Amino acid sequence: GKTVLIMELINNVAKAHGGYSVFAGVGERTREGNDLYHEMIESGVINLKDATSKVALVYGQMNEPPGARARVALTGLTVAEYFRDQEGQDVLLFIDNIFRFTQAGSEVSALLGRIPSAVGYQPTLATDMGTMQERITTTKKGSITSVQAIYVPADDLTDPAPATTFAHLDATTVLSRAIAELGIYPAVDPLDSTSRIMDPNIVGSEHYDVARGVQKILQDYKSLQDIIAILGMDELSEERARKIQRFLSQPFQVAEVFTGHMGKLVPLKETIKGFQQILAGDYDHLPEQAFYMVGPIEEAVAKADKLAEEH
Amino acid sequence: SAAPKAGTATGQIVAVIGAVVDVQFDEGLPPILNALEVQGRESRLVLEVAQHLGESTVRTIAMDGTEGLVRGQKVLDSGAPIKIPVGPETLGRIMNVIGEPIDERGPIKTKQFAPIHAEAPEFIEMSVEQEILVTGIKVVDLLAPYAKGGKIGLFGGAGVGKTVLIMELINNVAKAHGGYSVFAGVGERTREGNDLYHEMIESGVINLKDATSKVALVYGQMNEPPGARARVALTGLTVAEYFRDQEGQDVLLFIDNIFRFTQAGSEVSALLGRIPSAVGYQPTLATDMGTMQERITTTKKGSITSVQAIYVPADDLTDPAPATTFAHLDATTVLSRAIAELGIYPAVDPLDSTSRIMDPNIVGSEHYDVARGVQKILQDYKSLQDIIAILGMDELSEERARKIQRFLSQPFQVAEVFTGHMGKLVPLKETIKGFQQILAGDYDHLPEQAFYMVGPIEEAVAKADKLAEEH
Amino acid sequence: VGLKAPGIIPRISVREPMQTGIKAVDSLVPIGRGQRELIIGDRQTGKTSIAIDTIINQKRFNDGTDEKKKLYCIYVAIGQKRSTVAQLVKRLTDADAMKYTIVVSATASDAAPLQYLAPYSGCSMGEYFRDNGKHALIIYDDLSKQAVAYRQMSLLLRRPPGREAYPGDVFYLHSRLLERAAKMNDSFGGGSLTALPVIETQAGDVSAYIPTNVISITDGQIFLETELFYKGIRPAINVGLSVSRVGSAAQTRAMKQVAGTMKLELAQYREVAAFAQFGSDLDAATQQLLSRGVRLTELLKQGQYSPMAIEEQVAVIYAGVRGYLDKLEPSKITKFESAFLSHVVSQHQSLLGNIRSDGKISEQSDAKLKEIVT
Amino acid sequence: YFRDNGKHALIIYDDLSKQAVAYRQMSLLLRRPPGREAYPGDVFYLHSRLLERAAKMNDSFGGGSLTALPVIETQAGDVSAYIPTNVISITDGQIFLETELFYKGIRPAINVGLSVSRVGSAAQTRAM
Amino acid sequence: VGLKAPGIIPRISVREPMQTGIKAVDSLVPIGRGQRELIIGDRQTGKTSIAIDTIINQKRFNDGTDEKKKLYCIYVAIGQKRSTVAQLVKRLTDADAMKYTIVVSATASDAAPLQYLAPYSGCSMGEYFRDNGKHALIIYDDLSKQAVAYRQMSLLLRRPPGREAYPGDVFYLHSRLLERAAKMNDSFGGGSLTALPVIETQAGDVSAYIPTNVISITDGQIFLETELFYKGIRPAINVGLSVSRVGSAAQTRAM
Amino acid sequence: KDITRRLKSIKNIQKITKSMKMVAAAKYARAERELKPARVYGTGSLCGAIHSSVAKQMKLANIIYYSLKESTTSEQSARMTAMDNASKNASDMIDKLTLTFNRTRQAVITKELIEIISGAAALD
Ligand SMILES: Nc1ncnc2c1ncn2[C@@H]1O[C@H](COP(=O)(O)OP(=O)(O)OP(=O)(O)O)[C@@H](O)[C@H]1O
Ligand SMILES: Nc1ncnc2c1ncn2[C@@H]1O[C@H](COP(=O)(O)OP(=O)(O)OP(=O)(O)O)[C@@H](O)[C@H]1O
Ligand SMILES: Nc1ncnc2c1ncn2[C@@H]1O[C@H](COP(=O)(O)OP(=O)(O)O)[C@@H](O)[C@H]1O
Ligand SMILES: Nc1ncnc2c1ncn2[C@@H]1O[C@H](COP(=O)(O)OP(=O)(O)O)[C@@H](O)[C@H]1O
Ligand code: VO4
Ligand code: VO4
Ligand code: VO4
Ligand SMILES: [Mg+2]
Ligand SMILES: [Mg+2]
Ligand SMILES: [Mg+2]
Ligand SMILES: [Mg+2]
Repeated sequence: GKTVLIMELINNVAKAHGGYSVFAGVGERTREGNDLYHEMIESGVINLKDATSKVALVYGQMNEPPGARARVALTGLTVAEYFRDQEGQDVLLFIDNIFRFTQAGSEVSALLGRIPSAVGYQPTLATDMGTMQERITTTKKGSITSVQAIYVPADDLTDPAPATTFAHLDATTVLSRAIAELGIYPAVDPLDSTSRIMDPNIVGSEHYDVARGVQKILQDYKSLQDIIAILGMDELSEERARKIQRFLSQPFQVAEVFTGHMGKLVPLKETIKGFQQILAGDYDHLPEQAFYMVGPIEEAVAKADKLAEEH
Repeated sequence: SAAPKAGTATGQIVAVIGAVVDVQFDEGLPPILNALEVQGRESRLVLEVAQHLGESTVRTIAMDGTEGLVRGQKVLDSGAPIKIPVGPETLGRIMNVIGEPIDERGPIKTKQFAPIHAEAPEFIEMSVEQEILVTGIKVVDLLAPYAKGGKIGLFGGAGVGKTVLIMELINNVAKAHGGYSVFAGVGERTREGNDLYHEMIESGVINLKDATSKVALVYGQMNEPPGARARVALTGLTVAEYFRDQEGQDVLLFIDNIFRFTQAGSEVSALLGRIPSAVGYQPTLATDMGTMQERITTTKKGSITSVQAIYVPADDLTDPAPATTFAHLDATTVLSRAIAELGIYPAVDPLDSTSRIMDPNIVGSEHYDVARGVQKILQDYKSLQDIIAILGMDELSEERARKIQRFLSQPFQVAEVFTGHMGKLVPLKETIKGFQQILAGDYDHLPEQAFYMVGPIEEAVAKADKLAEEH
Repeated sequence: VGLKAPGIIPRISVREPMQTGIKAVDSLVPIGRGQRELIIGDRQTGKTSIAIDTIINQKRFNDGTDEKKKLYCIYVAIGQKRSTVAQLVKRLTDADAMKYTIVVSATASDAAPLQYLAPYSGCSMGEYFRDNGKHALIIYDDLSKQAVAYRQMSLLLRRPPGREAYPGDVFYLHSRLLERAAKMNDSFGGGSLTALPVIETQAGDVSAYIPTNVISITDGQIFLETELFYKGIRPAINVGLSVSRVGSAAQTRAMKQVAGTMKLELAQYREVAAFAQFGSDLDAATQQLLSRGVRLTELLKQGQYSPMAIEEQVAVIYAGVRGYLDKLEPSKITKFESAFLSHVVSQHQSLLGNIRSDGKISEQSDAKLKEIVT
Repeated sequence: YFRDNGKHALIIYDDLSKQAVAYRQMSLLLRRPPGREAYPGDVFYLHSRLLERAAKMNDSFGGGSLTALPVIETQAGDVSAYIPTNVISITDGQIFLETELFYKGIRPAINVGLSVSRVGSAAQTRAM
Repeated sequence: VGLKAPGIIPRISVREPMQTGIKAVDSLVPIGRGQRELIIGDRQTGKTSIAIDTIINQKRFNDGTDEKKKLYCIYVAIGQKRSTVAQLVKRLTDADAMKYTIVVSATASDAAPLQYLAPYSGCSMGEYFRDNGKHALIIYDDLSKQAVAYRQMSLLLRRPPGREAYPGDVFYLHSRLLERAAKMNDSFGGGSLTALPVIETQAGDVSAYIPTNVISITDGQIFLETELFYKGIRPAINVGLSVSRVGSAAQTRAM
Repeated sequence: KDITRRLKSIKNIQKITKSMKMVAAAKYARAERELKPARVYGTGSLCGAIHSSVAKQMKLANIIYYSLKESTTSEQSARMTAMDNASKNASDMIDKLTLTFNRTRQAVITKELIEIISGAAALD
């Protein structure tokens, strides 16, 4: 759920965005680049007629050598740069996997006359990921609100690839594979999804508290789910979560091609009342999965009808 | 004697790369292990020769910084290994990896100096006599007994109670010890070396006035290069040697981490022209740990009751570092990190703490039996604690341990700086009656942790009062 | 920057502690001056904030009376985005904190050698003070990232790698450095330099090569666990895997009076607080040693862009160690620690004054406090 | 030939995995520094380069096609091994076959949650 | 010491067992003569004592009647502290046991090649008997430590390492050796040489590279578990992970 | 990283189970003090699996209290066992999965270490 999400952020954000946008596709499928092209035509974003185009598409993918996947990310960045600086505007940049900027070195390093390292990699990955990501930023001349993507080789966050990267991203979202089984989508995890913009001053005292409280209940939840009770719940200690887990499983737009579920979204609007209830106890009792593949509390009772239980 | 050939014993440095300086002599190649003097210096820089590269060029290991060294600097050939002054005239002073005085009290006037590289004692020098020596500690003295000339080994996984223990063994043993003592601090903190210094002043052990000093302090630590941490252990051993041999006395030697003798190689190996091994290490670690530890022993001339310490990199006993070492230590004590959570201190574990002096002949039939019985109950205990019952105890099968685990958790002296708990000790004295009871069942029932941070059974009821439960 | 650490004789004894201002920190884990306190901790966990509070705490000191009771600050940034750095420079500037601080940056762009030479550059900064009577606080933000950044440089010189590429002298890398922040004896200057090396915890492992390499040196390591944090348990310090090492010498008589029970009450409590969740029929009243983790825990959770001076820290926590608030179901405790002060700086302006007179807890104010608490 | 002549085709690469076992061989002998599990680093460009060649052809280009199903060897159940990641990280749609099931009667034995069609419902006609 | 083991034709069948004297051993795990019995086991577990009992058992034999019903002993010490060795020499001397034994030492100090060449030196010791009708018992105390000690020597000759530095021919290291303690057919001499290679168990793993390398050869492996011992369960032998292999041929009709 | 995950569950099971273990005997204390005078001659003349064998055999303060009083202990005994026969046989796994970490702790350390040198040591 890394690239699906990005098309999505394009949906809510890219289109409605004022100012120009870019999309560097580094490494990943040509299939997607194509569709992404034509979808950007179907929805005007890219218009082949007038001159009402806002996105710029830079590509260099899979069917190419590493010297190419090494720099396509750079180029699609050299683009977004020119717009922010010499043309003072707040750009957006979409890199479909930015660490391909490193598969690259991992494919050229040793064959360059270098001594390997972590996993074989390169004695440069740090400066590499560094020197590059330190361009996609704001300044006294303009801003670049960017969106990247970073792959997890062998499913190991322990890879110095997803790892080293972290120190750059102004919000984390480690989608879990053991989560896709659970269907939870996006697979964003209630632990490893940080942010350097989550203080009560900007997000909310109310909001950032129940967030602490959501992951709190979640932590001892991660333990209880197995520890003490041993899988089977019930046990004792009635001292919500399974509820909230379904809350943040918004199936949204870009996931329509699976089960008709559509654009589950809406900008904060009615999160209030809703999610808070779960945690303090209020409104919390609806027969478990009865509130699964949807989000708003208003659909607890607007579904209870769908699946009723009584006599 | 230290005197070269009728041809230049001076070479000129041809290569510098951190801790390895290659030198090139024309008229008098210096053997491996020879101490070399770097000229043009503002201090004392000795480079220990290590290989004979050919092209009439040697290969040295730097004993201190290689800063500012220059490709052409003259290097002098002493004609003998690094030799430190040995003698009673080194007691109460602090030496470094070359014998230089670092406690600042001026020159170390001595009759002679001994090479830090000496042939280990031969087979027909060894001694089978294993006379016991008491420490009055729970697991450490009782479980895995110690002995005269016997080597102690404390396996700690980085901050689990390896060095605290040693200061402690100094407490009960060092002070009351008749005969001289040594302390080689290899690798570890300078902070400790300092305190250890001043504590040894506060308690007279080291007296700066008379000449009533018994310990000798050799140091070479962390803020230094590996060529130095490689040999400080040797020097502080070359010391203890001279006392045992040429001065027939039963010495004690305290090495704060003796495998730093190997971090050393692990920092000089590959950069010497060698092919790596286990973890990267060195194709020499075996002979290394070997050749060295086979000096700190007894003989037909005197005894060296030593106490070492061995670190556990990445908490893995599976490291060929704590591992390889084992075969040398005459009593084991693998302090566990999963034990410090439990607070159990020392963190000595009821499994991996062996001894080659735990037979009924020397420890006790009564003692070595309940020891077997303590670890016995403990083994199926390690299983039961999780296996069958699944964490929560109670279950069924009433068929003590949790008690005994608190018994051998003597918080003692060197741990006062934490919670006022003091010198919990006493030499075997009243272990009798006490620990045996637990196991057979007698006196065993006192409300669990009610007997936790203390040892003697006499404090089960002398605490029951502290925390009472009835009506 | 290639200086060799002092030694046995120049140094003396870590005394005259340094105030982080972080209750949980100082009280529980007190930091003495001239020492190295390791703050390990995973991504998003507080390492930079705590150090940033610890540094913000010298405020009132850098313009008041007792010169010796001061502290200059050296903040080393290694790897970080040069925006995160501007986040601090500006933010520290808000509290005027920058006015007595020196900050150095080796931010990503900078070639590997810089991210390497950087700490050894900050060490020297403070050494000016540690060698001129004056004291200092240096923070090596991410030595870990410097580890990622050292191997680079060596491998390219073709210096055979060893463990995880780490050039073997990965020790002498971080021994050599920390060993330079020492305590200075009167006879040498009385100066000091305290260093808190920041480290990146990989999912919770504190014993990784480099961490071992670093914890195996430093005296005192504050572990910050991402595992907790959100729980509210912030700073989130794990006892049993984190120590002060230097012992009670750091904690003044004040904390030696109150805090004396705090950290090891929780050293074995990590069992009972890891049991109670299923008791029922045991030692009925064993619940006290338990009632004493929860309620206090909510007093043990300092958290804000503001430090509560030593005498305020002697105010709120003490009240707990001396179980008076106790019994009452936690929840609102947060308002005590908050209001007890707005209530203290509004009427109780003398009680704090008995720590700048006696410098410990008075027989008197014990009662006084005990009256506003009850 | 077909994907470029209007005509369509189905190619099956039985064991690219075994080709992985078989690629490193060749490179190591040319002394091209190994990386992960000997795999010559360009173990990606090995299997990217290839799969990326079975594509869909637009009318304006031919209308032809080539569909490819790369076979892979699962080591006890791991689908995320280096090479598999390398391959699943490319391909659009992965049918996982588990030995763990099979005999159960559960054959083909497909694990949902760790296998997808990716291309979406476009493949499945209105019927499905 | 570079001799090649005999072969199919010189050998015959492990018969005429050898008495350890250790009940649990012999009875349960009987050792026949001319064979290789592997005694694996972690630190502090009894490997040297058992072998030392097994050797002490030939006492009454080395001075009585039936010459063929005897046994000479070759004790190889590889790595060990030369004090631990003096512990045995003196101790074996107490039971007079040393009077019919040969002991060889490659104790730590000794450079790696010695700790290497040592076993191949003891093999030859006994081969004197196994080639002169007479029989013998050789104990290779710690081949494991010889493993630690072999890689050293090869790496320094720049012979590419393989697994855990182990020079690839880590097999031919310990195959070559054990394969030399064989059974001798009448038609060749009737002599014998029995070998018990000592091995260091890392926490309980018997299948580590070197152990596999060694258990994959030897016929019959007595596993000694530190996990038990103190339990009183000494020798502490794990059945299911230890065998006699040679079958009931060793155990006489009695057992 | 990995075994940490399945080592968590065990530790998570401990707290709840291992503490209740103490309760397992406590329930007994809160019973006998009054039950005894009513027993013997005072009148006449997971969760284990004890609370089951009696119920499957179907194929006024007298008996109903006397039985329950003695049945009380037969019922909580489940805890006894749940915290002692469920934990006796569930720990080993702590000492087992912890003992292979260091197996694959060491492993990885001595696995990737190979690769690093697999290229480094051989060049020109
Ligand atoms: N007392 C506090 N209570 C709750 N949150 C805090 C507190 N102080 C700071 N924070 C927030 O906590 C986080 C503190 O840690 P921070 O991210 O700065 O450092 P770190 O995790 O140690 O390293 P890195 O910057 O690489 O993530 C910041 O995201 C900040 O906004
Ligand atoms: N039958 C016996 N019962 C209980 N203990 C014994 C018995 N025989 C010997 N011991 C003791 O058991 C230990 C036997 O094993 P020993 O330590 O000699 O060899 P090992 O563990 O195989 O290898 P290492 O010498 O390296 O430890 C000795 O410490 C010894 O004192
Ligand atoms: N929002 C979503 N809802 C449900 N399933 C999803 C969603 N996003 C992705 N998936 C599932 O996961 C698979 C992989 O996701 P994808 O977003 O294409 O990741 P990436 O392209 O980054 O590998 C899809 O084929 C689909 O089955
Ligand atoms: N006897 C003891 N009692 C209680 N805690 C101890 C004891 N010895 C050590 N510790 C704890 O463990 C930490 C590390 O121990 P230490 O002995 O300094 O080991 P080392 O110096 O060998 O790493 C100390 O900071 C302290 O918290
Ligand atoms: O703290 V010790 O790293 O010296 O084991
Ligand atoms: O599917 V992604 O291999 O590009 O993470
Ligand atoms: O090593 V076997 O040949 O016994 O599989
Ligand atoms: Mg993708
Ligand atoms: Mg230490
Ligand atoms: Mg930071
Ligand atoms: Mg032995």
